Amino acid sequence: LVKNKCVNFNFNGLTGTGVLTESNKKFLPFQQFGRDIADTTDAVRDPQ
Amino acid sequence: LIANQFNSAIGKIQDSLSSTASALGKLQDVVNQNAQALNTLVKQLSSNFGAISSVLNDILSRLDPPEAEVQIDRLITGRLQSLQTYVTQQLIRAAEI
Ligand SMILES: *[C@@H]1O[C@H](CO)[C@@H](O[C@@H]2O[C@H](CO)[C@@H](O[C@@H]3O[C@H](CO[C@H]4O[C@H](CO)[C@@H](O)[C@H](O)[C@@H]4O)[C@@H](O)[C@H](O)[C@@H]3O)[C@H](O)[C@H]2NC(C)=O)[C@H](O)[C@H]1NC(C)=O
Ligand SMILES: *[C@@H]1O[C@H](CO)[C@@H](O[C@@H]2O[C@H](CO)[C@@H](O)[C@H](O)[C@H]2NC(C)=O)[C@H](O)[C@H]1NC(C)=O
Repeated sequence: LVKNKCVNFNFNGLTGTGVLTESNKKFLPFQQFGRDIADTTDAVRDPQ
Repeated sequence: LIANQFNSAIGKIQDSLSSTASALGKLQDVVNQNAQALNTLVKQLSSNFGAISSVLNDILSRLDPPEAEVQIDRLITGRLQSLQTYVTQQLIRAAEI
């Protein structure tokens, strides 16, 4: 994974385009995604 | 005497605005209405409108080109009527303002 550049990313079929940055969202285990109001992923967990 | 009454009146205006917050309901209502309209406009994106899924990349990634158009047409009609509703209500509210 390359960070801080626009990329087309595909995490477990969840696809999209955007800038991936290191995050301070302290979400507890067995949680994978985040969500905004429009219910589109805002943060994600690296599978590997 | 008139100068003293005027000064006291100004002081009372200052105290009234400092204490009572509800004085600016007329402006706060406009701000709330615009924020509410945009909130509903955004929330409309999470609706299927009949399609298999409300996110467009899942439809594009799952189904073949000859079949995607039914689901995409459903989403496009739904989102288009949502955007027209927003625009019309904004036009009316702007006329009032
Ligand atoms: C029209 O209405 C005005 C008020 O709406 C009247 O002005 C008031 O008139 C009197 C005397 O000028 C005062 O009202 C009361 O006065 C007593 C005693 O006065 C003493 O204490 C005050 C306050 O320290 C002082 O300013 C005076 O010089 C005296 O030493 C006070 O105990 C009361 O609290 C109350 O103030 C006011 O001084 C005065 N008001 C203002 C804003 O100047 C005016 O008299 C009315 N016109 C007529 C023709 O009656
Ligand atoms: C395959 O995935 C596994 C996932 O466990 C990798 O094993 C470790 O994973 C942890 C966190 O998931 C990381 O420390 C490293 O990715 C792995 N550990 C070490 C010491 O490298 C495993 O590495 C992956 N396969 C390859 C070839 O990297």
